Amino acid sequence: ASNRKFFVGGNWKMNGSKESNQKLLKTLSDAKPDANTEILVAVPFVYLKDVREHLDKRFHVAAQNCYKVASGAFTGEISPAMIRDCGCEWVILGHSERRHIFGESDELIGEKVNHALTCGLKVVPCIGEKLDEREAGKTEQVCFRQLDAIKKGIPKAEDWSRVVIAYEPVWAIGTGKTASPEQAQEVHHAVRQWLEKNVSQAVASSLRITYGGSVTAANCKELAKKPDVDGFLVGGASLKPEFVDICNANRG
Amino acid sequence: SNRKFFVGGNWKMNGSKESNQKLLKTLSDAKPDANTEILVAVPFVYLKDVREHLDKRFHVAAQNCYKVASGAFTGEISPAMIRDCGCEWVILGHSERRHIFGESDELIGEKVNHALTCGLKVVPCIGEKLDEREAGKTEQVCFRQLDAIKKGIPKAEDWSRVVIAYEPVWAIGTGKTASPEQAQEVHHAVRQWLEKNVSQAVASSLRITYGGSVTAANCKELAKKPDVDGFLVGGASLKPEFVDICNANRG
Ligand SMILES: [Cl-]
Ligand SMILES: [Cl-]
Ligand SMILES: [Cl-]
Ligand SMILES: [Cl-]
Ligand SMILES: [Cl-]
Ligand code: NA
Ligand code: NA
Ligand code: NA
Ligand code: NA
Ligand code: NA
Ligand code: NA
Ligand code: NA
Ligand code: NA
Ligand code: NA
Ligand code: NA
Repeated sequence: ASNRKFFVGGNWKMNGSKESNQKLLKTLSDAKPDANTEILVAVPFVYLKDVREHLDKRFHVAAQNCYKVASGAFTGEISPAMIRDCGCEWVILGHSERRHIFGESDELIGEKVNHALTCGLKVVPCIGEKLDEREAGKTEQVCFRQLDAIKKGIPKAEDWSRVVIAYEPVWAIGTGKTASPEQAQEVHHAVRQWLEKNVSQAVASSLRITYGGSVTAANCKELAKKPDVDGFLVGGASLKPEFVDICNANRG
Repeated sequence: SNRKFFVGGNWKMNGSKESNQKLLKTLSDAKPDANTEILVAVPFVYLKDVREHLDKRFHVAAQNCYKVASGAFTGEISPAMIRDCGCEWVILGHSERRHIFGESDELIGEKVNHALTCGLKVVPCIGEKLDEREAGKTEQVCFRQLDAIKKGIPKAEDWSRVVIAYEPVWAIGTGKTASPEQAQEVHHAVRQWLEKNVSQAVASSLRITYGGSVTAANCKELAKKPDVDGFLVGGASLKPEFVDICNANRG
């Protein structure tokens, strides 16, 4: 086999306050979840510095987005340099909400991946297909196009060491469709085969491919057991006490 | 004029703990014109720290926000989060958000609605591009953008918490420099629009600020224009000359 460290990210999205953040982080920290699992929280920009100062170094802190240059005339945007200046080392890039609500292109995501890695951050690039794409038989076509753009952005092959991929079944998020652990495993296996052919066997065997569909305390252990599922990028559940149980998904 | 002069400095995507400390110490120590309202619009990651550092004499603004309090909008910041950082202002509809990030008139109106509902004060930005100005569409474009902002105002009293910024996008990064006369012409047209579409009371009280190229050399001549009630400054906001621009309405 290959032994990839399990990775659980909690994407708070546009949620949090000084008061609610303190309560969530105390619960997570006091619970001491599975020591063998890497744990990340992706928090709103306005709380990045305070969350990183409060939270023990065991836990990673990510920004939920960044732009593709260090500074300039981009009112409202945040750079990797500003994320590092807040003491944080991670960023989520190409999240389905950024792609499909805010219209971020594959090429823009590739340029953000390039700039973040150049500045020394670690990145969680997100991929995934919509319902119309899946129904038209374009799951691999869409995912491979998105992966091509991320690969083009990797400055040097060694930098894959700082990448965690998240697959989002957008076709299942906010449609009546539900993705099964079997459907998750099928896509993750296809992504790993893509990495083997287009990057290297060494990168394919070491890279964490995490699942960004609906993850609950009730389904997390069955997903974790799948051989090509190396963890999660959790949405709504990341704000809830069940995030601790999801962090323990790979424990036994 | 009985409209209080208003000078905003938009840092855009610029700042660090170190550079911010130097800029804010210089601004604070300079004690610029106490009769002028001064705002700094800073990157989200520094909002809380800038508001804690700066005396209440200064306003601190976010550079953007979204149109609901919470939800599944990875990367977005709400008015509730801006208030939670101790800040009371937000810039909305900046030319960069409209023309680089594709924010629609309708979205800007919804953001204005949500920010005002949550108790923030707002700086909605309007302005026409070069192709629009050359086609004689300056007023058509500005009035379309103002219609969408007005649709977002929850109740007429809420204009008390609005400062409009006119950005001559046609002049920003086309190499062209807009004259104080060209600024005054647009500001007068916007004030007449407010008189007809809102009220004479709002038209006479609302600050219409200029967001074109403002320098130490042109700021006093712009300030003296009867319908120019201050500035939304870009690059100069990071420089010592921002203090001179804050003093534009003196003498
Ligand atoms: Cl970190
Ligand atoms: Cl490669
Ligand atoms: Cl404030
Ligand atoms: Cl009104
Ligand atoms: Cl009237
Ligand atoms: Na790695
Ligand atoms: Na669903
Ligand atoms: Na493989
Ligand atoms: Na299941
Ligand atoms: Na697994
Ligand atoms: Na303060
Ligand atoms: Na009223
Ligand atoms: Na009023
Ligand atoms: Na210019
Ligand atoms: Na004036």
